[PDB]
Amino acid sequence: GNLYSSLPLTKREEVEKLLNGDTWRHLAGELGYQPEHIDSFTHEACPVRALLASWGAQDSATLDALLAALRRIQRADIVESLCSE
Repeated sequence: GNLYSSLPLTKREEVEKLLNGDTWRHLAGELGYQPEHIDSFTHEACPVRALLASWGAQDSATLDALLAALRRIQRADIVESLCSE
């Protein structure tokens, strides 16, 4: 689809509300980042902030990619918000 970082605005900060301080980890691994990066992402300024900047620099880091990895961990609650809210 379109990228995740394609949203340049505070709707991504509204994803810090959604991709909450737990399930983002689970997703991070399922998004092909090694566990060392998942750990460095909770050390970096905030996970979801440096996550949507860094994952959102990778090839097919589309909204529909992140949504798929979420729906794979059945965290479809975040996905349906991601769909709009």
